[PDB]
Amino acid sequence: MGSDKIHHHHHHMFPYKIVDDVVILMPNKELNIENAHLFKKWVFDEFLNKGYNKIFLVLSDVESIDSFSLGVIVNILKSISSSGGFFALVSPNEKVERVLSLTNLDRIVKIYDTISEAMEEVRRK
Repeated sequence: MGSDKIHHHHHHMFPYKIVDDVVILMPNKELNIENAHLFKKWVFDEFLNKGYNKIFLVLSDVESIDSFSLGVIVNILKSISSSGGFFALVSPNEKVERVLSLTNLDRIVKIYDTISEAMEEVRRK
C-alpha cells in the first residue's frame, strides 16, 4: 500500500504468455526505467491479484538488464513469496549469471534451464 494509483489506458503490447496455471514473462529489449516501476504494477493486476502464484522469467531473448529493473525482478519475487507463490527464471544466459551472483539474484530467486524443469518443480521447491 502506498503512492497514488494514476495510470491512464495506454498499454502497448506486453511480451509474455500463460501456461496451465503459470505465467511466462519473456522480456526482449524494453526493460528501461519507464517499464520498471510500471512493470510490477502491470504484473500485480495482470497476474498476481488475478490469482497467479507462479511466474517465470526467461532470459533467452535479453543479454542483460539495468540496475533499476534488476531490483524490481527481486521485488516481484518478494511480493509473490509473501502472497503464497513462487517465481523462478529460465535460460539464465552466462552474461546475466555473472551479475545474478554479484547482486544476489539467483541467491534469492530460483533458476532452471527450461520452463518444464521449473513448471513441475517450483511446485516442490
